[PDB]
Amino acid sequence: IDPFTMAAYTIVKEEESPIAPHRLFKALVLERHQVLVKAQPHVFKSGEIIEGDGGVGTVTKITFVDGHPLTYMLHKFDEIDAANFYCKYTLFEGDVLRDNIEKVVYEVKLEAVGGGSKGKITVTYHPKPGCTVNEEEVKIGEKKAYEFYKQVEEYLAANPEVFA
Ligand SMILES: COc1ccc2[nH]cc(CCNC(C)=O)c2c1
Ligand SMILES: COc1ccc2[nH]cc(CCNC(C)=O)c2c1
Ligand code: NA
Ligand code: NA
Ligand code: NA
Repeated sequence: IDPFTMAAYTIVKEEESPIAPHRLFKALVLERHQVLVKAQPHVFKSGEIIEGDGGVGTVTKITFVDGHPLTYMLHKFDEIDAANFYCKYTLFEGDVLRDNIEKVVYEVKLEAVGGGSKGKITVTYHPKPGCTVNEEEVKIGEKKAYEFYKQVEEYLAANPEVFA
């Protein structure tokens, strides 16, 4: 990428759901660390806030089960506007970043539409300088994120009290 110092690569996705936005904002953003463990206990050992109160500045730690190739991830809540279902958060540490990635930055913005939602999600990979993004790992991340979203949607539809 010379003469550049660094690069950033972005995926933009738009989605629609029958789940109301405040419920998705909790399940998929603010309490994702908890919900991953509930949804996929054979993959995730634990998910915990290790700094902060659940608003801006929070750091979470998600730990995979010992048998899984991956070990842990740290995310930081960089910006939250909960009234308007906006969050920016960053995956800044963990062996899911492999050798090549410095951080992944996520932006989520939801809106209410009838009894459901629409959302825009923006995922930006920041390779370390001199390193290249691995397309395989990006596509796995995307597929797993989508699968998890669908699991959450199904559970929330079936259990209206959750995150109500
Ligand atoms: C969404 O939940 C899952 C479930 C199973 C999984 N396996 C491996 C990953 C990590 C995927 N990479 C990133 C950057 O997310 C994963 C995530
Ligand atoms: C307890 O709270 C929650 C909250 C959000 C959730 N999403 C998913 C599940 C679990 C069940 N899912 C399956 C079998 O696919 C879940 C539980
Ligand atoms: Na959908
Ligand atoms: Na592991
Ligand atoms: Na992704």
